[PDB]
Amino acid sequence: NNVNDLIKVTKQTIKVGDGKDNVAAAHDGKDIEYDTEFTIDNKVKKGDTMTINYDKNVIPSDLTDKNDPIDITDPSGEVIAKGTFDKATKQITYTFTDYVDKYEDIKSRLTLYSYIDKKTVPNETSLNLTFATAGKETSQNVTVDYQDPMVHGDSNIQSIFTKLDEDKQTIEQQIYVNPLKKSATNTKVDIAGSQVDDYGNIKLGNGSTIIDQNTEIKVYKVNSDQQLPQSNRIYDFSQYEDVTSQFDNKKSFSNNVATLDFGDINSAYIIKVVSKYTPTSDGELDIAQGTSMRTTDKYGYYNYAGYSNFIVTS
Repeated sequence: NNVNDLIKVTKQTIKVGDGKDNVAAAHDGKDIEYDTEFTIDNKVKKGDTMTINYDKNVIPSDLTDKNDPIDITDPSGEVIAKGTFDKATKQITYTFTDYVDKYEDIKSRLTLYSYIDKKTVPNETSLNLTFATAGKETSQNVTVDYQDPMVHGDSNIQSIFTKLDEDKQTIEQQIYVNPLKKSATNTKVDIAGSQVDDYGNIKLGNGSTIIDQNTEIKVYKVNSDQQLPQSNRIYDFSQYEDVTSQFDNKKSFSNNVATLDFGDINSAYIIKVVSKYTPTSDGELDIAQGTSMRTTDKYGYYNYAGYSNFIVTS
């Protein structure tokens, strides 16, 4: 059964990484990388188990709970152990394969990726993270830096992905419109099923989603005296005013773009979007969706601010 006592940890580290460096599931924003190197006593045998613990304030993916843990593999890719993840205990239990009966003096390394829990850590702060391999812990202080909005003139916006449902092939995006609570004249918000640059220009060929009349779009108004979580992720929409039906006659669609006519505003809004995506021909994700806010300055010229999210698996 459990052979944690026969696992010696050579080195284990925790850091903040960039999501684009998680090759198996690359994404915008940051993540936590746990890199562990350990030796397996020769006494360990097939079907024996070891554990790895995540920090209580991280989640292996904050987009879905359906993935299995990655295997422990050698440099050639032979499988040393297969894992199962228990959400309750935030622990992986790894079961050694026959690899540990056929090889001796085994060393192994693993990198596990995770996300700060945005419900537990809704705003920027520093905190201590603690992980463990085979019951041996290490700790690391990290600073959590969430993104800034993109700001041009009165145009100011930010977005993140929040929920992937691979059964229905949908992605959820949460967009903050005017989080700075500016007075924004003739505001238009686009949602495009492609990457968008910082000025709202569509950049086709960098991932996609489908944005059309069947995309679910909900819109919430934020009061002057409400501050939005810096994490960009809302867990409880009941605290905001659902104004979705006010947009029934304010939406238009053209060539995989939705436009919402906000008009003259002086408040922040939250848009929650659920859109369909299309897996690639070889069974991977190549998801990208962007948003932009257009406002009119006092001289009648337009300012645009864009934001874009992505998930690309391999």
